[PDB]
Amino acid sequence: GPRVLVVGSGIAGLGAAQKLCSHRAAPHLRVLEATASAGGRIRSERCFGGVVELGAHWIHGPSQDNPVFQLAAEFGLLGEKELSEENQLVPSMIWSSSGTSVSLELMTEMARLFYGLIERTREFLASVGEFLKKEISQQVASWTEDDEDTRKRKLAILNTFFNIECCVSGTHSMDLVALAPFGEYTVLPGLDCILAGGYQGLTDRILASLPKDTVAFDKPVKTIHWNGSFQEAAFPGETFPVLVECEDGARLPAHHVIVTVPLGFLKEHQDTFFEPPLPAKKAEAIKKLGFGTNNKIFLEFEEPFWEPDCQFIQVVWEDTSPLQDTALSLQDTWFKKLIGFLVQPHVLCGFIAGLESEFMETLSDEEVLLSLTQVLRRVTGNPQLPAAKSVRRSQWHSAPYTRGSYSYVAVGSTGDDLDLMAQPLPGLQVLFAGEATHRTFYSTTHGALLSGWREADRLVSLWDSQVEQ
Ligand SMILES: Cc1cc2nc3c(=O)[nH]c(=O)nc-3n(C[C@H](O)[C@H](O)[C@H](O)COP(=O)(O)OP(=O)(O)OC[C@H]3O[C@@H](n4cnc5c(N)ncnc54)[C@H](O)[C@@H]3O)c2cc1C
Repeated sequence: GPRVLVVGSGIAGLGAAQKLCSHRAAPHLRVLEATASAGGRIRSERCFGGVVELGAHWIHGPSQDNPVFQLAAEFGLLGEKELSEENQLVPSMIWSSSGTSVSLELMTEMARLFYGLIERTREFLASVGEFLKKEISQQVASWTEDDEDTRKRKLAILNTFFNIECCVSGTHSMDLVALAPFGEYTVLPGLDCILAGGYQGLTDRILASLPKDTVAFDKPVKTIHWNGSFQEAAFPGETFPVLVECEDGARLPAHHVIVTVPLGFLKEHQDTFFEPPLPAKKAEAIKKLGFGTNNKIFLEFEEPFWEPDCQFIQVVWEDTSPLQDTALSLQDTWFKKLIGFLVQPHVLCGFIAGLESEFMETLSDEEVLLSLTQVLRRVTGNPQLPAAKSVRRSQWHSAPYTRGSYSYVAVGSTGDDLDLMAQPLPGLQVLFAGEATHRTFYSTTHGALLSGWREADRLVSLWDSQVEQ
């Protein structure tokens, strides 16, 4: 059969390999993975006696049209609530940096203002951030009754919603997120849920369905040589259009290479990763699209200091405002970008996106644990709060084979750029899959899976056309 090489063993590469290998007239296929394990940005680990997810956490929109929801149900990875029709159809403590609780009514008021504005942006099919700020500023000019203290509290609360949105988009700033394309991203119905035993159970299940020795780990690709006529070392010295050159020196001829490497990797290395250089159209989509950093900081405590019914500890930074912030501006300290902490169902998980998140990665584990212990002592107004016992944090920007968390349609790029990312090279010598190749489900596990299946289907159609001719 034809020789296929899949670069990367995340859910896109695994989905492509599974669909191709399950074909009754299967090709000779190898998956080349840079790291020691499969799953890529789905990365579940044994930590603090439990399971922590360093990458993907939720099935976003766990309903009928979500293929990740469908697989997780087929595989027995979901609990009873997650499987329910009620769930498919669809608890915080808010702390100010002054060590006082924030009014629930005020929080609701600002959430309605902020998310109503988000809903408006999703209908314009410059930046999301600029639109929100212009509308918020207009509303501020109508806050006649409020004393300067109330207006200050309202802007501070709004700043945390902007930081939460930075986590959602995987951007440093909403001012970097293109306005017109924003609404193309599709939200499927359902109350987002976890896979209790680990999201990695999903990719381990797909991986195990592949023929033995399909995936080679610790086998990073250095350069894909395409548009050539390359002899294989053995008889009958057949010519192949592609030669995959591995970092370890391996010379692998192939008829088709499915590239599923992250956009951050392509941004750093597209100039050396492809020989000849990618066509300009594709090179420019790689450059123009966004690829931001979002990290998780897990903190273990000997005893919980939060209420047992508490699921998220939201932080509001006093005297902060989104109206002062610009696309490339930084917060006063890296930790002011942190939105708060999800209580693991005694573990907390802090979320932080952007340049402050990349800066966090440069700090030692010790600095992060100590700094966040002081932040927690500050925001809960408790100087005797015991320090966290342990820390485990993701470092997505630093990861040489990822270089960030996920794609977004940045100012300067459109949904057409996600289509350019998916466009194959001539003769289907090189195909592209991955979350940054899906126009409406980019930045998700389901987008990545669907893109893998799309490339498997494109190849099967070519092979079927060779038989007919
Ligand atoms: C912090 C974080 C939170 C997220 N939260 C969610 C969430 O809750 N829900 C959700 O649906 N999505 C979420 N996502 C997004 C989701 O994880 C991804 O969109 C999806 O997993 C990407 O799959 P992929 O196959 O496209 O890429 P990857 O999973 O990154 O797979 C690409 C593979 O390519 C390999 N590789 C790279 N370079 C080379 C090379 N030169 N040679 C060989 N192999 C190479 C990598 O090691 C990797 O295994 C999150 C991601 C992160 C990081």
